[PDB]
Amino acid sequence: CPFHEVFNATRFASVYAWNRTRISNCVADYSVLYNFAPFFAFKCYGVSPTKLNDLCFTNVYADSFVIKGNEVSQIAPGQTGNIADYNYKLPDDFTGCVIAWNSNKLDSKHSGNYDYWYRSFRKSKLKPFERDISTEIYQAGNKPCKGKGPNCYFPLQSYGFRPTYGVGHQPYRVVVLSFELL
Amino acid sequence: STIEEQAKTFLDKFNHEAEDLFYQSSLASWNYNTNITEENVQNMNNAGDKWSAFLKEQSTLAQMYPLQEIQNLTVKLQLQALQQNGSSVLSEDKSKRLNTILNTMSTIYSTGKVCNPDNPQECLLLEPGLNEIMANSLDYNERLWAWESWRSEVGKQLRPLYEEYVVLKNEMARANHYEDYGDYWRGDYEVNGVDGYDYSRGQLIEDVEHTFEEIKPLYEHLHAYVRAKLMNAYPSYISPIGCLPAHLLGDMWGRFWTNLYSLTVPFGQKPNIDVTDAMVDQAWDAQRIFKEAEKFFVSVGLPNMTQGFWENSMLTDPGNVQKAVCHPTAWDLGKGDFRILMCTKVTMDDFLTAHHEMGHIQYDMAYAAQPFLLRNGANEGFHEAVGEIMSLSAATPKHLKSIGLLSPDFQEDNETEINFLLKQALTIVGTLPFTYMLEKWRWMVFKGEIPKDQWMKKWWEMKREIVGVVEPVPHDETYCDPASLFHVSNDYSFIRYYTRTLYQFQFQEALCQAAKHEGPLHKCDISNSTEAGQKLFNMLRLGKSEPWTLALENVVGAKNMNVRPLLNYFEPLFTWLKDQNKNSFVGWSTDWSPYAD
Repeated sequence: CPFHEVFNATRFASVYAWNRTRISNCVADYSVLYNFAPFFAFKCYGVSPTKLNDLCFTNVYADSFVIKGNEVSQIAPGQTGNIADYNYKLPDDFTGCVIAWNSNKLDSKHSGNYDYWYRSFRKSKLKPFERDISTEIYQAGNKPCKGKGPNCYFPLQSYGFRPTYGVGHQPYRVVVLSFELL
Repeated sequence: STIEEQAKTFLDKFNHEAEDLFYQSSLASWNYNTNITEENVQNMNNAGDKWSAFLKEQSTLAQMYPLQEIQNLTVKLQLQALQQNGSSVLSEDKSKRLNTILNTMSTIYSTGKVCNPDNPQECLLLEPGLNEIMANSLDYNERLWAWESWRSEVGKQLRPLYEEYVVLKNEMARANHYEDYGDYWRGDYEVNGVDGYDYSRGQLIEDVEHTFEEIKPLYEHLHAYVRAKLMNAYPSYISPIGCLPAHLLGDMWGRFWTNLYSLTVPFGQKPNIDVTDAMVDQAWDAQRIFKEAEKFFVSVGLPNMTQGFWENSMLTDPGNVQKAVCHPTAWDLGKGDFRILMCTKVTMDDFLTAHHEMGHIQYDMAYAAQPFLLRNGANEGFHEAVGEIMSLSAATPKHLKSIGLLSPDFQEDNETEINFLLKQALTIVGTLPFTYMLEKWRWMVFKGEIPKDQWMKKWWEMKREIVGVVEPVPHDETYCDPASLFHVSNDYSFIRYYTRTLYQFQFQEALCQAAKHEGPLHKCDISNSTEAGQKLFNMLRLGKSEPWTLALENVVGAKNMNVRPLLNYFEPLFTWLKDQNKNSFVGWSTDWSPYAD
């Protein structure tokens, strides 16, 4: 039943290497999430926000990462992008919720927060609930290579969060949840 | 394999790096322009040099993707912007030679002294004093001085630098597969690659002539009225059939005639609109003159201003301690950060200029969704035109009646309605002939059409036939009278102002049609008309992604720029200048010359 914590994890994973934490059978008192912060986005697709407490499931995962504001909507069933195509793809039959809240200070620096990486380039689009930790150089072209400088590119890409940026550019912590039944 | 268009992936890599590095360059440029210190300017220069080096290396990388194999209507434009390869194809001590030439011209223009025979130690630059002298002196002597002496101690030394600048820019442009540097400047208006929208570079010249032709009478009548109103302030110095002396035009070059307003007033007893004496009894602070500008922009539908705009823009003046450039500047820092650097002293001019800078920032927010290289005006004269149409919609006396500046009992007599409209026509008109003449002279000079030993000749010929302004003393080839202007001795394309004037009046006419305006165009404000919000935003959303002709069609409805909305703006006061000049000889004679007496 970890929810007082997964969300308030400093150094949230970046989206390319999103951190998944399993929630076993516990008190299941996640109705307290509504009393943590004014979430920018709280979108429960397969379940209803009023039916969270009474409805019961078997296993829960707390997928957490950091994205921009122009990229929170990309965390949804479908909704192509870079955060959904190459970093975090949500199945069309997603049953959990999507919880994203601004963290433009918790995760911004005036000199630049070059710590949260997102993968801009990849060969194939990610399958639902797939992780691509691998960081081998991308080809982005057709003369096989050994290092960047030609059309070959580094697959990962920093975010460059400033203590100051457009809301849609500001850092956003997203501890998505994953319900599944055996 | 991989499509040549893989430049897409390349541009995706470039855009993220460009967005981050441009933000660092702009933020460093921001905190300097508000907080000048040695460390701040050093940071700005470091960030700018890093950003320029990044553009250079990305251009070298983009050399690999030929536009011939690209077809996406947006990827090709970004590739063209990257691999334009301007001033870098030029030879090492050529672009640099010009670089030093450009710097020398900039420092001669900015740091140049002119001073009287009687006191050779009380010398003033065109910025301090010389400027004022042309705006306040209103003399014929004190104005003939500081004009010829500005062309002689500054223009003469700018002449060799400009002669080398023209040729060096000529090979710089020709190595970019152009024909001259005028063609390089017109290349911002190039539109080919778009079915239907195929604006060529020479078509810009073609249409500026075919719009100045319709600009002529409005001007000729305004020039005749100004001449008639300058023969009672300079009674024995201007012929009623000749041109206007160049030092009697309110400023150094005769660009704007707005400083001739006091001399040329339709009705001097009727005060013009000025709410500075009205919004100090309402105790407006610095914020509110912007808070009711944002209101204006949320009246038409344009969204609110971002929270990072009130908390990050210095709208309350430098603050009397740090040093702060005070030019009203809208700033699009980068990733979603739009600010305005404007030192707002409570004044009607500052109110209109705040509306101007907010129009600029609204346009920036609109095309922020576009890719980075397409984050600009669709051509040279759309962004500034949006700013000025916002200013015009703010300045209407009817707009300042929902705002409690004017009492709810006011009614501009046609008198001030001609007073204000002539005040505007001295700024708008009077620079259209000046802009067209100057940029036409530059365009010919670049293709060598104007032999060097004829430059000044042609210059002062054009001033006599196009602008209707005669030189007060004959300028042989030792002078470089155009270079005496900021945009000429600083490598700034100047036709952007002519095109921007045409665009702004087309925008105003179209937005007033969308707002269902009924009266005269100059009395029209776009406020509270959300249908004129989603008629310009259809163009504001489009940056350089779509051709500027397509953007104009989206907002105005016409493929090419039109001058009729500009004339429809001044159809009142056009009837009035036709009535006033019933005795005055409308037009001018290029033969007339002050020294010819």
